[PDB]
Amino acid sequence: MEYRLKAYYREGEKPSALRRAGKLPGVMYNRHLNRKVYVDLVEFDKVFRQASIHHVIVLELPDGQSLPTLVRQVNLDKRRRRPEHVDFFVLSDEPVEMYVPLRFVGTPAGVRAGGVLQEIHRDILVKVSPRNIPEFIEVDVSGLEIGDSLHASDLKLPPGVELAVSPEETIAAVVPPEDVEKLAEEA
Amino acid sequence: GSTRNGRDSQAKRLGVKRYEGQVVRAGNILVRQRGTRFKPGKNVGMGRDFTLFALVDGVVEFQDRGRLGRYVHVRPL
Amino acid sequence: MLMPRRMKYRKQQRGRLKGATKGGDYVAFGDYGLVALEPAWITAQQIEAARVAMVRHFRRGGKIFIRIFPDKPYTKKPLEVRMGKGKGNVEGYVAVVKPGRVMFEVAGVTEEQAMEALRIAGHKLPIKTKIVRRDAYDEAQ
Amino acid sequence: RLTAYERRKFRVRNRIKRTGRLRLSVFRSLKHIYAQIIDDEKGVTLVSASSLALKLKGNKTEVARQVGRALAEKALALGIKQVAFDRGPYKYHGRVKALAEGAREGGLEF
Amino acid sequence: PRLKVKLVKSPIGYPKDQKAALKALGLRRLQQERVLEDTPAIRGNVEKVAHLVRVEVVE
RNA sequence: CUGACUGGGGCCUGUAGAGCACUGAUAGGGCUAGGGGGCCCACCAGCCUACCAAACCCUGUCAAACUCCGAAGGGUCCCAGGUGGAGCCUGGGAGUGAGGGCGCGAGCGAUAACGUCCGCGUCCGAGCGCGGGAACAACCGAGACCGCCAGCUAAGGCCCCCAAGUCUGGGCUAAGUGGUAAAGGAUGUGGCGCCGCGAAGACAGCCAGGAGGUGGCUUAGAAGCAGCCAUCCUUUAAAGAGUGCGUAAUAGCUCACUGGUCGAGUGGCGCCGCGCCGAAAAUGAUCGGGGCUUAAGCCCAGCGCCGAAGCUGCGGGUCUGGG
RNA sequence: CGCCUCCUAAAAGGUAACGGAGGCGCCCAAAGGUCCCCUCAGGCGGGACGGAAAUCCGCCGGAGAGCGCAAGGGUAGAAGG
RNA sequence: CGAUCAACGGAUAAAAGUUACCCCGGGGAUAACAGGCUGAUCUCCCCCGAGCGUCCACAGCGGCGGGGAGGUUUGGCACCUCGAUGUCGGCUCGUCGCAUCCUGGGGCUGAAGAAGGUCCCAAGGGUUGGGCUGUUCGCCCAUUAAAGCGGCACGCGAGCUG
RNA sequence: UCCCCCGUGCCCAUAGCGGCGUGGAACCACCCGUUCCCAUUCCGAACACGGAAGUGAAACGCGCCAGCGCCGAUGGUACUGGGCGGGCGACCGCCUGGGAGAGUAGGUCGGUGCGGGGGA
Repeated sequence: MEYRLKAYYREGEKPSALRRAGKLPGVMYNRHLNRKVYVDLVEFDKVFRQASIHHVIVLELPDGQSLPTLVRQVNLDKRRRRPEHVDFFVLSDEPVEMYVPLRFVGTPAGVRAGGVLQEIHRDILVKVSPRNIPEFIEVDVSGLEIGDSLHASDLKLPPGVELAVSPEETIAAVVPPEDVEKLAEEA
Repeated sequence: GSTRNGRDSQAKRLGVKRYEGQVVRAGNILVRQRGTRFKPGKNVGMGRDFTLFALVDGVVEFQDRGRLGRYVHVRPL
Repeated sequence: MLMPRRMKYRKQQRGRLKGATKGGDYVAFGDYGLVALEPAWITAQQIEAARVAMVRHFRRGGKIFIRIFPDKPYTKKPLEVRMGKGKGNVEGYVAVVKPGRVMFEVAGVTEEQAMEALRIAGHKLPIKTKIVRRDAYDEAQ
Repeated sequence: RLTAYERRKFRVRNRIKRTGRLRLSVFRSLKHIYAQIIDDEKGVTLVSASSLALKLKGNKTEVARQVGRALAEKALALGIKQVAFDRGPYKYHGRVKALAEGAREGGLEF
Repeated sequence: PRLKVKLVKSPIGYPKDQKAALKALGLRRLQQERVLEDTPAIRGNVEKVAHLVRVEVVE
């Protein structure tokens, strides 16, 4: 949903300061524009968990601009698993690519039997309209068993959607569970 | 405990000997190489062992031609 | 246990361990993980001990995800031999793990089960670790 | 991707570019023969002869002789005497050899 | 511009290239000052041993 | 004038890093050869396999002897700066050719060694001359020509030993931590941020009740406290056929739950600072000692002061170069 | 114990260890020169014996083939046949 | 042109061992002892708790792994000492640490009592005699409250033995 | 002085791959024959000569398309020269300068010189 976050133009400030100053250095750009910026760390985190890449995020620039944007990418402190720079894609018109969540309706019959269910790609890749972004994509993951798998070709789509991956790309599989019963062999 | 390893041949001292923008007389070794990491070009000869050297006098001119490999040139004075 | 089925070079040099985890640093497959916190090696015995510990604590279902592998041949010489006269033998295969390395991804499990399981596995391992969750930070990576 | 035609072409022309003397490129169409002098250092065609321009006829070998002498004349008017002949992808024979004779006897050095 | 440059820390134990950079500026003892024209070469030597020396742009 | 070094410019490189385009290694999937199983089976094929398992594709990783890439740098050369116990050449004389420590980058080693072996650098060696570090060759400062009962600083200090502040402001610690060690644990403490409920009243202290058939799979005859196949609602605060004591039997307790009495925080998380345990070796102990707790500790901010053979001041000597 | 290749080896070269890997102590009268001609491996489909893999055909291929022998470098616009 | 002059810059054209019968010059440039640094090995201690323990992870236990301490073993290095630091064992004499064998105190218990197990605090005192063996060590004998483990140059030869 | 074609070259994929349409005036090519020149480890496939029946099918040329490919920012970071510290150690921070690779946006279905022939 619409997730607003104040955006400030970092001019010449050192990124270590802003990251030190609770500010997340980022940069917002498109084929038209490009601007060094920064945000609040805690703000971008709070929204961003709500506002995962799957969703528009309106940056409230200081001038009054309210940018429909998309987190194209985010840098992370590997040594801390902490965001360290944000890639703000200015979601203008002329429909663009992104990742949409997956609404896996139902539970696999095999998973109910005791198997384990793994979501291969918990998000999907689609070049869709800037203002026609379906927040979810449901799937029938109930008619499965241990060893059954789904692919990109079986997902049905809302209007104006373009699956941007291999149609044969498997995304959900039911593998045999993890059991101590097969450990006495290993004990 | 014994060892199979422990031997190594002598250092051959390969590499480029004169650089671009460097005056050279004819007959000077330009590149002491194996194979042709640099190919001979304008006023540049190459002996049997791929050794590039100045054909004429002048200045060294390295020039990479992309897919066409790295060439050397001896631009006369 | 885990060990390369073959390799171009039997022995290998020790090598520095400084720096951050290059690859495998976001929850990719499972729901929870156990990221490293200090650089260190992890032998196949330790990886295996943590694995069997996790599967036992689960004891049913769930899926374990070992995003590391012990390829580097660990080496020690025969006991009470003077230095030199060759390199020691391959005691076993370790796996280098820098900080940020997401060692373990468990999925198909309730939160508490994966949490405690990853905790026990953490105790089995020789490094301070951190249980974590798949996130948009993970989803964005 | 190449052909034995193409690979032959770059073959002979690399060989002749190697020397440094002016090159005598000789295209040979089915109905015409084109020949020119070229300075690889400059990529500039010095002298241009072409069976098409002379409007010749008869045996193609005949026209190769004629255009050979014509290019010999146009070049010798420019003082260019030593020049490397480029048979290109062609075999040095028939029409092309007729042209080469048209230049050697035409007063050209090669 | 010119450069009052006061050698304000011993170069002993530092790399010989640094010391030679000090000689390039002619500095020989502690507390030795030299006003020198700010040339990019001389400024280069100053930058090399800036940690060993104090600098003030005088003129 | 060419030196070291420096700036400009030119180019050379495959390292760190990164990456998987090569070689390998590789986790899990899709796919699926092919081999394995079951039938169908020999009349030869066909299904199923949650078997292994090519090749390939997806996601995710590794590599000193992998590289689609690729630095920082370093090398060289031209130009410029650079007059120096600089440089070059020619000769005479050498000693040295057991090195070591420290830092960094590596190998070996056990990612042990005051270890070994290399590269770059430094110091000692030869500077065990000087200040600090208590003591200590290489750790910090700094290159000892000499004298002076002069001054300014370096590191390091300014509670006494011992010179300089019981100096100033802001905090934290209560362990003498400081002034020894790890994982692990911990209502330690201080500061944070995060969420719950907070007067259609909290935690909390209490107070009062808190279930029925009774059976299911009925079976070590306990419907409920027992190995579990279960979990209809019912009784007008509604309290679950229970968490646990008696129950191969009832009990009775108590909890969740019903509200009230009190009436304001309370409840749970994550982060950080400093602390605790973890923490046992052998002649007498100790932070160098004394002692030290809004410190005389730790962190932050200052100012001032001490502080060397450093520097400056005076005088003197001596060597090179110039007059 | 001598020489070659690669890493070690820190993007110049050189660089140690009873460090990590392999080689050489030849061979070719053509495996040399030169001119001319051609371009591989591999994969798929078709093809009597005959196959996984003989020879043939078509199709896709920059080189992953080959280049006397270790490795590496080089290389088809040939050093390959 | 005659080289495994391959110890491959090739000491002769031409050459192997042994010495506890030894000797000389040197070396702590280098070994055995000890000491020293490391703690691989070792002793001990904690972490996880799989599983056991009618059941019950933790009375007792503690798979697989992890983290430590000590510096008594075997080791590594070779740092002092090779113009000398005498090396196992026994005896005499001790002194010290506690990681306590008994004696003291206590906790928990799968502690009915008694007897125990385990852990905690505790070093004041004690920790026997003998057979075998050079032995330390160990086994055994009879006991004991027990029959501790270690450091002190594996203490101690200008104290003894050999 | 502009368009087209044919030869060359340079830049070395933004230049390629793939698909799409398109060219016959001319050029080129395909193509027609093989007596000649020449040739096939067989073959006029190739090369070579004579030639012009037909065709742009192919090829080649040009224009479209980003599916692949390739190029690829900006920021940020790894890393690092240098100066500092911290850490028992593995190793880690900070100041100054440098600064990736990956990825992201985005871009590319080429540009360029020379000489000929044709046309305007």
